[PDB]
Amino acid sequence: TQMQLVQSGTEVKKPGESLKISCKGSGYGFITYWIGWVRQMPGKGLEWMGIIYPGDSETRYSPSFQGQVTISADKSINTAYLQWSSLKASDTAIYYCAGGSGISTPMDVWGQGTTVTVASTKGPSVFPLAPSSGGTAALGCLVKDYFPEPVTVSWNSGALTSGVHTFPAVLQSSGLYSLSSVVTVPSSSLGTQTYICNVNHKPSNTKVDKKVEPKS
Amino acid sequence: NLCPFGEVFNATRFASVYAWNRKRISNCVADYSVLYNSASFSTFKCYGVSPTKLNDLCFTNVYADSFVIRGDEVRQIAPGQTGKIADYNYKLPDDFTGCVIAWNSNNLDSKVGGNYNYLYRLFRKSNLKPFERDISTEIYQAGSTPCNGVEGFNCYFPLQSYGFQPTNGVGYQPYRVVVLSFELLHAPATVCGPK
Amino acid sequence: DIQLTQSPDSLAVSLGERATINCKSSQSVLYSSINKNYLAWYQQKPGQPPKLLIYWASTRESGVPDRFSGSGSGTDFTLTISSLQAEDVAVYYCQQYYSTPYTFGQGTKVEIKRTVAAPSVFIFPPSDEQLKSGTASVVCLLNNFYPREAKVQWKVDNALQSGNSQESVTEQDSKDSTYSLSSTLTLSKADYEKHKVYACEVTHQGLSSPVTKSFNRGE
Amino acid sequence: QVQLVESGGGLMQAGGSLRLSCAVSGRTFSTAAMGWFRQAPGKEREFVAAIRWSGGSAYYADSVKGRFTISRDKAKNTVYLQMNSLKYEDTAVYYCARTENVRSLLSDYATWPYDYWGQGTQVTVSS
Ligand SMILES: *[C@@H]1O[C@H](CO)[C@@H](O)[C@H](O)[C@H]1NC(C)=O
Repeated sequence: TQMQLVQSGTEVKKPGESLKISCKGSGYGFITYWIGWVRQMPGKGLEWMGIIYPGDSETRYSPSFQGQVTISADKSINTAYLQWSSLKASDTAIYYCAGGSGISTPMDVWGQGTTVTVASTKGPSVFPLAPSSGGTAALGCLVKDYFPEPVTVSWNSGALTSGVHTFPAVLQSSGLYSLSSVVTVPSSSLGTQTYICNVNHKPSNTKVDKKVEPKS
Repeated sequence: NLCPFGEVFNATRFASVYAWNRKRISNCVADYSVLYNSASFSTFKCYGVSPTKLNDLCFTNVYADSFVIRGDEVRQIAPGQTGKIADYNYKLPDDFTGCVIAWNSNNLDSKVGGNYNYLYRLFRKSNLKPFERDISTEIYQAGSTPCNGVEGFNCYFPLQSYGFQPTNGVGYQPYRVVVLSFELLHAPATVCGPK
Repeated sequence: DIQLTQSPDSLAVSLGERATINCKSSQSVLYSSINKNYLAWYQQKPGQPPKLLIYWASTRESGVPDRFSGSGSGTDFTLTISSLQAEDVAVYYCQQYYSTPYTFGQGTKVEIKRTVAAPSVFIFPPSDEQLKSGTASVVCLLNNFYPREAKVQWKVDNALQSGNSQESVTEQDSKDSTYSLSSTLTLSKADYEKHKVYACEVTHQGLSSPVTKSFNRGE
Repeated sequence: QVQLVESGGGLMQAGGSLRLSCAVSGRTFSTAAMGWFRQAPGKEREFVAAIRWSGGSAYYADSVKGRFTISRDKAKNTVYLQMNSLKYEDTAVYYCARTENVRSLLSDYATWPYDYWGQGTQVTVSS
């Protein structure tokens, strides 16, 4: 292809800290390209933030960003930047850099996006959800009181995706997220076959190998 | 019948800004990739058209306006800009659908003695209309007294030289500017690309 | 100075029927110069960035099927997906690029209308582990169903609980185009030990008579 | 190469007149202005007059204003200095000078330097 946009990795930051995410232009004729920035907030629409022309660093902002964020461009490495003076919780979102070849042009090339999460951390409690039965019977994990998002789950180390639904996180009154994960299993499976669930939270660098089993 | 941008960009001598040179590109195919995939242009600002994409879309006419200005004034070649170059030499309209292509040309347009042969207008009773090309040397009446082609008190010659020296700062070095305007009429188009 | 409003917000369509999406702009986006409206259309499948489908209101981008086609006259634009398919499920945004600031619409979810399907309900008590912590969470699970609109209500001693539950719904399935649901009921260990019968009443379009699944405490 | 060639220098009883002729051969197209300079005996060579190629508006220097007349013939690539009412202070070597530098302000053609110079010619005012 003509042009591909690579973006800085995932950023876990504390409220108040400053942050400069990158967006580099892989390929030739970058010179014609104007790199825009777009904010998609958690489960929300696309907000256009601003565009820069790396050439003469001609920068335009959305009124909704003017005096919040700086869009810079080090044209000598085909790298457009976006930075924050001091990060709000609100500024938690995924940030796509998006090139057109020229201004008043549809954004015809997109970076996969940089995920920025501005929050102090807190590790998830992991409780099991034991089943009842006989035809089919189902069981799961409850991942409660963690912050910020996100969390990832797997079953028997990851060697059991045979019919497994893991739900969106929901922010409790507590101001910390909770999230359930469950798997459909044949009635008489419980009697022997182990069912462990493996839960990882990146911000708090905590895994959990939580065994699930029926009650008495 | 391949669009000769060759005898515009690589053209040996260029025009003075106020006397800018238009080339009517018609009945030819252009791989515009030729231009943008080349690393050696300072400023490839495109306004209201993807150049990456017009190598698979047919325009009636491509106009190529070529001239020389000092690098500082490159920014002023863009719609809505105002100043000396903007308003008295080469104006662009608000609904501009083309690109401004500029490269540093100290190497070509600068003498030790100073290349004074590149010029620019300084005064005018009004601002230029978009794509206007004024070359009159009317002795410009600033103050009250009417000038009868006589120069002096409140009466000035409207053009000046640039004086490009190799030792000049990068801003006061001469940049060569091509402006590719595209029009799409209701007449059968004649300037497409490959894809 | 421009601003956009799409409609509708949601659209459920049987595989291979048409699907239209309206996008209205408060200002005209026509380039007088070259009679073209400077309006575009983006698809975003979750986890991915946005994909460009259409530019100058009607022209298709490379890698975009025939069934996608845009029309529009000045202030009013439409995206039409004749013969909707599997992989067309996503959010759809229109964007103006007549002038900065570029502005998008609020988006349109497009999901596959399929055969009605009743939900497989399961209830889960709290863990002993959790109870000792202080809270007690009772989970109820509605697996594999269509359509979305399923009523879940909690009874505690055949008395409706209301304000202390929270639903979480999976998007349409990768395979069978169904949703699933986790309603979690949270309360203090204190208040959990007060009541004995915890139940989960489910009124879905699939199920003629409502379905209740429950446990008495200690089981 | 560009070459300037003065002529019409010689002898004149003060109050008479003398005409000077500077012929230019080279890139004529690029000529902005022509200027006359004189160096008197014992004195640094000072500005006399300049004329813009494209308009014939002249800038007479302060000590000749009302006596001399600079004029040019574009077809002949010649600039002329008419020297009416010659004073004794007019005894000097008169040098014609050419610049390719186009300057909006005319008065600049005293301050500013000239790229090409002629070998010059003697004017001697007598009795
Ligand atoms: C100008 O010439 C150079 C080398 O001779 C070439 O790289 C470039 O593509 C040429 N430009 C055009 C428009 O022909």
